[PDB]
Amino acid sequence: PVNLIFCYTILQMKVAERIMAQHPGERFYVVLMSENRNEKYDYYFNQIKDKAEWAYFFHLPYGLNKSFNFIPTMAELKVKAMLLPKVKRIYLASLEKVSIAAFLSTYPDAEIKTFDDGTINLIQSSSYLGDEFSVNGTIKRNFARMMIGDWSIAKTRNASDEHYTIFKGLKNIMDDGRRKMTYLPLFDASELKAGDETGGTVRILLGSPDKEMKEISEKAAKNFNIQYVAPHPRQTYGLSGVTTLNSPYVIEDYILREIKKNPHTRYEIYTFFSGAALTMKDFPNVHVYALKPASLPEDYWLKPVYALFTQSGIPILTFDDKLVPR
Amino acid sequence: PVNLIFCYTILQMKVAERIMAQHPGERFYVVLMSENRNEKYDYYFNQIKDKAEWAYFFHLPYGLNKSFNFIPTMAELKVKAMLLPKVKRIYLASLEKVSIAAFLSTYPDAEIKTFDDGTINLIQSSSYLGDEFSVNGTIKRNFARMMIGDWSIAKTRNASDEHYTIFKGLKNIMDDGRRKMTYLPLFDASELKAGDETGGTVRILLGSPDKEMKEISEKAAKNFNIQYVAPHPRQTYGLSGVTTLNSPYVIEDYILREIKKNPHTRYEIYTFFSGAALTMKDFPNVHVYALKPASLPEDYWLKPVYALFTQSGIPILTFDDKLVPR
Ligand SMILES: Nc1ccn([C@@H]2O[C@H](COP(=O)(O)O)[C@@H](O)[C@H]2O)c(=O)n1
Ligand SMILES: Nc1ccn([C@@H]2O[C@H](COP(=O)(O)O)[C@@H](O)[C@H]2O)c(=O)n1
Repeated sequence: PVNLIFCYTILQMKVAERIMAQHPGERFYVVLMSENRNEKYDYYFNQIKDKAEWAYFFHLPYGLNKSFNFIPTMAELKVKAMLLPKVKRIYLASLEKVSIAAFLSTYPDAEIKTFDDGTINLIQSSSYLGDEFSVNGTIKRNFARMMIGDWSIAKTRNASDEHYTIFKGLKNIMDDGRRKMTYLPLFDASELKAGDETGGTVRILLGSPDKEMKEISEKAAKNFNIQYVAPHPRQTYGLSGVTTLNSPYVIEDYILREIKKNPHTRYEIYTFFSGAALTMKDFPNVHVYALKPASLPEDYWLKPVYALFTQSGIPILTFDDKLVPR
Repeated sequence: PVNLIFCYTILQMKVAERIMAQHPGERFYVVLMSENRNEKYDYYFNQIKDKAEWAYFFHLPYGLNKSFNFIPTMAELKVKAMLLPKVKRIYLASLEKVSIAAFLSTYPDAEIKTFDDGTINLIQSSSYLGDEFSVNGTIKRNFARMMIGDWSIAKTRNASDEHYTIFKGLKNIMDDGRRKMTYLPLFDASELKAGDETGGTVRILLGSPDKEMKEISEKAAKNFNIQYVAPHPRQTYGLSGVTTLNSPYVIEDYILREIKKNPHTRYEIYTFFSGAALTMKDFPNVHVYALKPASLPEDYWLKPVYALFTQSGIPILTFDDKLVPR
């Protein structure tokens, strides 16, 4: 049970020290946010870093703060004023209307437009009222409560007149009658000259970013005879007995480049319900399968996941991972 | 006249590229905010950085984001939940209630307390209605408008029950009847054993953080025979013909240490209206003078500055800088 202290000046750090010294029995995490760093800032930061359970120094880009902690001279006012970019329009993910609300408010005349955060935009508002999310005190209830509040603020504050979605024919939580919905297809699969699948079959597993899925992933590769794994961008551990594809690309861009080079190859993509199944479903010579390991509870994935996959015509394969050695 | 784009994922960067490519005649500044960095993130960031007029990659500390751009598994939900510190209380500068509003809202049950941002807290609410600030279209009007809105949100949203001020006997803008006001004296000048000023006189100029004040500062040093300059923590240029004090301390802490070592020395502090005049006024053997250079317009400092200095018994010296060579 901790106390937070946020500072953006040296004198504020000195106030933080006095507050901490008067509460010697309490835990403190202290964050300094500053556009300046030098031995004076460091000296006082290190003093706090010595007294606090945890301390972090965010070293910000110059000019982010349009107000003033001190009383400005006309010259300081004039410099700040004419430093400030003129902003006609802001584009951001729909939930960044929540997390960067405060910054949006400083450009009330800017036109605002949003785009999908990710597959979180595919859960419609009613689903958060589902029984799955209505046991009190559960992690699932708190998640839904958080999401209901965030979508409400994203939809009703700082009016934005347009929303870009990358998902064709799937209802968006941002489709609420307050804005224009625009389909923006990310991936051009038109110029590939794909032909009949008369070459080999290449099987790729989509890596999970979660280390706990490691054993189930290795078993999937063995079970379905998958030679390759495309690691998740946030994935940080390795799979054994599978060849890892090392590439700067995300899987969709990697696969487009492969289809063009290999227009007769059958590509099969195996995934524990990755959003990539939804962006790739209509790529030529690409065949996507979701894997549902039997050793996981049925509710390991939220119910809207299963509905979205079957609505998208993606097969869901029950995989008896416990029948696979190691 | 620019467009801003805020992204926190790779697919969002790919949406940003499509938006930019459809607006080839427009200017774009693009900000990526991410807890992850690797060759996939870098690859797509560099693509944007090549197409945008300006791009910045804020590499955030892990765990700052409590929501999800993708639909979470029960395991992802559980990990996030039990990563999250339990927060009983948050302390921040009064105007950080504005700039970190969004983060405060994620701890609605936390007790909130504030402290002064700096001398900006000494301008009372009525002064922002002064004639000085009511010419339309002026930089001074826009400043006051911004400040009226920010103080209103700091006072009336995210209720905070206490405010710490470091200034004794000066009315705080946060003294609005909604909170307890607490005087928190930063500086202990009790154990110094200062005696009669029977030694020499040491004169120190407070450096200005603004490069344009350089010539006026050098002239002050010559005019008043000031041997030393204590540079402002944000000060980044040098003064010629004056000895610069190089120290990790801010001036108040430096001066306390000097009085204790030199209990018979007279210290005189000369300043272009630094907030340090207000924190130091009652230090023993410390004599503060504000300098008002004749070559600057009378309204170079805002009127509340002059009133606060004279209310604090700090002499204001008219300095005819144009009468000083070089
Ligand atoms: N193994 C994986 C999984 C996801 N991804 C990328 O991450 C994007 C988001 O996937 P998720 O919603 O599963 O996190 C996918 O559309 C794809 O571009 C990838 O490149 N490789
Ligand atoms: N030349 C200066 C000016 C200010 N300062 C520090 O900066 C604090 C804030 O000063 P201003 O409000 O002028 O920016 C002062 O109280 C003092 O601690 C300093 O150490 N040396």
